[PDB]
Amino acid sequence: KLTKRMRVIREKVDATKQYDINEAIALLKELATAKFVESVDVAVNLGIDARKSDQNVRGATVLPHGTGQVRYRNDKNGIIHTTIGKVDFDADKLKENLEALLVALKKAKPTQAKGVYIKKVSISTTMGAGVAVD
Amino acid sequence: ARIAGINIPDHKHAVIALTSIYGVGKTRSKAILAAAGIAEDVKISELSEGQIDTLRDEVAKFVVEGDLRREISMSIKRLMDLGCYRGLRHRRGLPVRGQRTKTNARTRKGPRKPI
RNA sequence: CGCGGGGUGGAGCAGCCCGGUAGCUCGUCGGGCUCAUAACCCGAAGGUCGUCGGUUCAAAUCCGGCCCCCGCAACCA
RNA sequence: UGAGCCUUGAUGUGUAGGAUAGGUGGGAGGCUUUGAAGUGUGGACGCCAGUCUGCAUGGAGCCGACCUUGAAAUACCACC
Repeated sequence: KLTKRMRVIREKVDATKQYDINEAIALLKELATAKFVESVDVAVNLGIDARKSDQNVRGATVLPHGTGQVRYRNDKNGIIHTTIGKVDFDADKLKENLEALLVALKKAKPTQAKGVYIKKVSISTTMGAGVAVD
Repeated sequence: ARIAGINIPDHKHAVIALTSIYGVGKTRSKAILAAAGIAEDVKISELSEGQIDTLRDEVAKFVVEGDLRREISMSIKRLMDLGCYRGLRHRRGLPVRGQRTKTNARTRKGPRKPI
């Protein structure tokens, strides 16, 4: 069923367990496997669900590294799927980019929000697997 | 196609297109084509919008379109101001010729209305 | 005060979850069938759903605010 | 035997459109004799439609950035 490309991707990423940013971004840079330059795809699930109307968030962020001005809006399943920048960008810079997005997200959090704000934070590339961030 | 009148006649049999034009009946259509001389039995070839130029001037002798409507409006407003029985039927949406109102006056009064 | 339920045609009740533009029951009015009445049958009208916002291509439907009613629990200036 | 929940596949049919357009993002490359649409064929969602699926045939082509369309390829990666 799975092709050799997909089985080697799941051999490279063991997503059943969580990872810290330094290891996660190293995996992302080694996950960069395509003819064309890929773009980082964010995979962050929020405990808060935009299913409550007042808990919706609209925000903006300017990134010095760039992608550099990005916008974001929560969907109904309460998930965040943005792009911090291109994959060839250095890991340490990419780690600062995602960190600034996360700090803006904490400002975006409403008081009405109940339970964990950020349920899980994960990273993936165009065809890459999801690596959890700690 | 277009004519001197504001409304535009359809491209089809010339007599039928004129019947459709407001103010000009089928018989009046035949009156001006008798003067114009344009019959449908002539060569269909060489037919153009330029040809109706003669139609523009001859129809203008007959009040049609807006001119007739203005006449209809002045005739009915006079009826209303006169205070005559004819005007009153116009005001109440009732038969204006003496037709029975008890039954069969739907076209004048309108849809059936519950008691 | 906390939690749960309800308000939709004159009335009553669905539809709600799982958004797809709203029905039924009974009544009303008109006709039919019958010697007549009921039953029955046909047609018609009636609210866009307690209200107000948000969301969305779109809300009775989903999430809040408010009003009223109800159930249970809570209440040592 | 119920619930939470891990994983695997399966499963979405308001509609102009080709069709069985659930929400979002990266996103013109995925795929490929080691078998492209499709066939036989066995079932599934079954709304009886699009797909998937034990094996074989086909011998390489598929999704199209064309249209339609709030909304696009639903090609490619995750969750609900």
